[PDB]
Amino acid sequence: GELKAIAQELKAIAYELKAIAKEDKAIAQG
Amino acid sequence: GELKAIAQELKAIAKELKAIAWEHKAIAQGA
Amino acid sequence: GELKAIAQELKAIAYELKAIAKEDKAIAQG
Amino acid sequence: GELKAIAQELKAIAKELKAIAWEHKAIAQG
Amino acid sequence: GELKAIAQELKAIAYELKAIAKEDKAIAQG
Amino acid sequence: GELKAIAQELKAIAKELKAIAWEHKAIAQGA
Repeated sequence: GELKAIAQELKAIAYELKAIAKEDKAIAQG
Repeated sequence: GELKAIAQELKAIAKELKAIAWEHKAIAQGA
Repeated sequence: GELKAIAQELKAIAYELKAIAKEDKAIAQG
Repeated sequence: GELKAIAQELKAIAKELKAIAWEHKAIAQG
Repeated sequence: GELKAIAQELKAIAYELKAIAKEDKAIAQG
Repeated sequence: GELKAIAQELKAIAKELKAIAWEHKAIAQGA
């Protein structure tokens, strides 16, 4: 279904943000 | 319900942005 | 309702982006 | 209507992102 | 259509993120 | 339909965010 496809894209977005939070903590450490 | 799944992923997104906001404050304030 | 729950999460998201903009402005003006 | 409310929150999100991009352009340049 | 309006706001969001990606690449590329 | 168009735009947003993550990794590690 299209609603599930929307939820799946939001999941993907959540994980790109996890990567960004990871890197930014690295930057705030260095 | 997939509408509830969508709300849940948006909640997750909010949480990550809050983490990012925290690190940006660190950078701003000298950490 | 579930539609309102989605709107509320998008409000939370706007709120956090507002925080990030604030911090990035302080960084940029420093 | 809650669909409208969702559109409005997306508007707010795009607004905050435009501010963030502004600040990052400043960092980039100066 | 309110669904159309949602898609349009999402398109605006993608646009601003594109801008932020360009600026952050510049910040990194030097 | 518009539900598909919405999933479309979300996909594009995830793409942009992936790019951002990579740039930030460069910054984090110098490049």
